Amino acid sequence: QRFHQASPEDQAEALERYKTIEPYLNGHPPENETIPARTIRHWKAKYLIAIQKYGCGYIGLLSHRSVKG
DNA sequence: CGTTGCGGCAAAGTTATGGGTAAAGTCACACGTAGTCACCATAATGAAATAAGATCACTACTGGGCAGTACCAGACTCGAACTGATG
Repeated sequence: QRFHQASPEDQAEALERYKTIEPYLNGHPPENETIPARTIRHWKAKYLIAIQKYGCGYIGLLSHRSVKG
């Protein structure tokens, strides 16, 4: 249902978060990372939280901007 | 002890949504929208006609009475005559 709540822009943002975190999930972190460490750590923590209590961790990277306003 | 990664906290950053205000657009005023067959049931006469009714004319059948005739007496009336009392 969270996936059904996502937008193509939210999908692209989740894709960007996944591409940012993916080097940190393989033991080969990049030496040139513009995104600060706190956001990377939060994304990784939510990845693990989703893969623990949901079943798949990508679903923990969904923004769902539509509720805001 | 120092370093490194991780996580909480609270501004800060980004979208979104319902308000206000000047300013670029937008569009009608230019004589004009109402207007016209098609439609089939009901009243409604006026004519067409009725189906029975009304009367004429003829044919046949069957009740049935009127002007006139006729007899057998009974009964009242009266010519004609008889006969007795009388002044």
